[PDB]
Amino acid sequence: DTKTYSSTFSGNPTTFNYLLDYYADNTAIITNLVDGLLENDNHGNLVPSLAEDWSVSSDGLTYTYKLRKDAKWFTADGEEYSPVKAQDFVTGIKYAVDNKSQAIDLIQNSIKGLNDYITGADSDFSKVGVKAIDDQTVEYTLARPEPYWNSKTTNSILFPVNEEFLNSKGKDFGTLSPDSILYSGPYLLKDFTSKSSIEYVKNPHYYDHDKVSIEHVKLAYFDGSDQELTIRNFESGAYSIAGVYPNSSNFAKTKEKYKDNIVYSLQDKTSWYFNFNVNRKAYNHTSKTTDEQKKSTETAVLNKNFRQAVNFALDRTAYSAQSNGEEAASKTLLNTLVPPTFVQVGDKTFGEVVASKLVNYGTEWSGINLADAQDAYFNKEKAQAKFAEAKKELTSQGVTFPIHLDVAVDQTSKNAVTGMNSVKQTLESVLGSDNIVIDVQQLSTDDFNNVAFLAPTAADRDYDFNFDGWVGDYQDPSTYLNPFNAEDGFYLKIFGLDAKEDKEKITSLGLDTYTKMLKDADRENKDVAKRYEKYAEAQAWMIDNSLIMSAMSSGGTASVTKVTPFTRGYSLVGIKGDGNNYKYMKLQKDTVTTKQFEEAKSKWEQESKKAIEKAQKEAEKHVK
Ligand SMILES: [Mg+2]
Repeated sequence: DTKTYSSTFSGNPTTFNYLLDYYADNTAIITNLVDGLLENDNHGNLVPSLAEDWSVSSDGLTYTYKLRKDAKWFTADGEEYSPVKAQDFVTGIKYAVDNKSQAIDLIQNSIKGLNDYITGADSDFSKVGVKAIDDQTVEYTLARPEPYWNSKTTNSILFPVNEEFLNSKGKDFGTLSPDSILYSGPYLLKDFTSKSSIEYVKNPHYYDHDKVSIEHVKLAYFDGSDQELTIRNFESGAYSIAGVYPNSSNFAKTKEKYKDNIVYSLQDKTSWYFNFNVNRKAYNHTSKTTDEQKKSTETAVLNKNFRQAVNFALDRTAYSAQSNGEEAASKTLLNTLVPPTFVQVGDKTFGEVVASKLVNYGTEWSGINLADAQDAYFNKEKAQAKFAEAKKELTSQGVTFPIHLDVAVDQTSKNAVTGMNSVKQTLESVLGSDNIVIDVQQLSTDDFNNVAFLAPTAADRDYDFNFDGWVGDYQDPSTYLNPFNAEDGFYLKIFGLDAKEDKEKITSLGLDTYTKMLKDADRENKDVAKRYEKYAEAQAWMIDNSLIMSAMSSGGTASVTKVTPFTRGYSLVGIKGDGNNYKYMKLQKDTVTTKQFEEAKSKWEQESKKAIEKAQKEAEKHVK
């Protein structure tokens, strides 16, 4: 049945409130249920969704969108509720800001007048830069140019909501009940039963129903156990797709029976990295026992040669092999914060341009290759030479060796313990345990969140280094680089740093240089090739200074599938461009072969690079 997608869901959905929530387990559902202004085609271009047309002013400050006449709201049973109107986009922003949406930073500094609204005693919302010119016309006025603004509209904080429905539901809006939202997307939510089932049905009156091929989507809850049985459901025809997991027991027969069908998904939008804490104050989780050890570690992590030595000794493949497969460990490798083909810079990839700038920082970077799916960094001799320089500098400063580094893990993630033990093993093998000792702090999930992700302030980060990630949310290198800026970077805290109190240490680390590189790049909003080259300078600075050490992406997982490759909508950012968007997806009767996938990927790489060209000039025609 090529009209029924049957699979599983393994996360715990918590809310359908697409305006206030941006958690992946929730957006994977509501992207099928609610449309925004734009969506993505299968090549990554922004294309019409609820908006059939759009324009931008010459100064880049005013975006206007024309809603299509048959954009409609439906209740979950499929009955028409009301046409979508431009005021619904005003309602959405006011509601998202008044209730402090998880995604508010996407718009707070972007829409004109919004930051003042969130701080006036009675700041009137009619001063905010979102307006319904008439029923079919929504107009956004921005506080500064944002060449990436349209890509933001694929995030659900920018989706519309009908005010009368919103007001009538009140506290019952956007729960886990299908009737707690209205539907404007390709599907209706026919069922949601917590920890058992999600079912979508194609909306036959959706404006783009003729483009929707999958009529039924059935997802069964997968609780993480008994991995050996979803392949059996693939063979029987009960499932359209089946993951192939190293943590399983039937692997042998699976890999070999499906050796010519196992395909790997594209690397997705989460950039994982290791980072240092260079301003540690919290020592509730340490194997160090003396003030002198803590002083030695604090001085070491401030030494750039020391951080680079760790960087060159961190074997990313061995870490990836523990969580994923050792065969497929290389599929997820990532060497930059900004994925190396995230944008093109003229004839070159972003990663090629970053490499050209990075070589200027030192002979240790000569020949560096930052491409995906290989480890750019690991190099024993480079690590040992860097450490020897660091040890001379640090000994001269009064430090005692070996340097002990604490890293915390959630002990309930088996991939996390085995992964960090691999990092300990490799670092100590390469640099020597008379030089460095990695002390893994196994913690409960609650304690692990308290030392890092949920640490109340920068001063509460309780580790010397950590493994962490960033999800990009708009189509510009700054989405990955801005969080680490020294004026107001949201993620300065992961380094233990606060912009005001640690201004001196921030300057001494060179982060003012990084921050000025980002400002200079953001200034370029007419020539994107020049804009992106300037962001490459900042990415190269970050790599050289090794406060962040890029490691891997998400995605890149093995499966057998009946999904015809490269037909679904696709994007690097937003929620309309991942494997959870069934609208453009097509199913086939026969299992995809590795050979078919290779030919489809080459065809897609040709057509995508070309269509992105035709799409840009296309956007030059929308400048009004
Ligand atoms: Mg039900």
